[PDB]
Amino acid sequence: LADADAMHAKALADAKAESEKVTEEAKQDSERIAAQLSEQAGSEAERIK
Amino acid sequence: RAQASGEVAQTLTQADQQLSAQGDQVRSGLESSVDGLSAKLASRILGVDV
Repeated sequence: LADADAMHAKALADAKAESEKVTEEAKQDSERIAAQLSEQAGSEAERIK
Repeated sequence: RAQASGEVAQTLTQADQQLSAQGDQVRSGLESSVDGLSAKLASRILGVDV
């Protein structure tokens, strides 16, 4: 039962760390996607001009 | 894209106005020659000076 408590705490800590890593990667990929869409917007505006 | 289309429309309308005015201007220049051009064409079809 004790080990179970330690494993639950470790699982929660690992889940928090992995959530932080996943959200960091997601923010990076979101920034890249926004940059790509903004560049595409610039290209579309140039084409219209 | 909407902003680009709007600015393209604005420049299109401005250019349309400017070109219409400038064509109205060049109309007088064209009319200045119309007579000589017509005389030359008549002479060319007749094969002799009009």
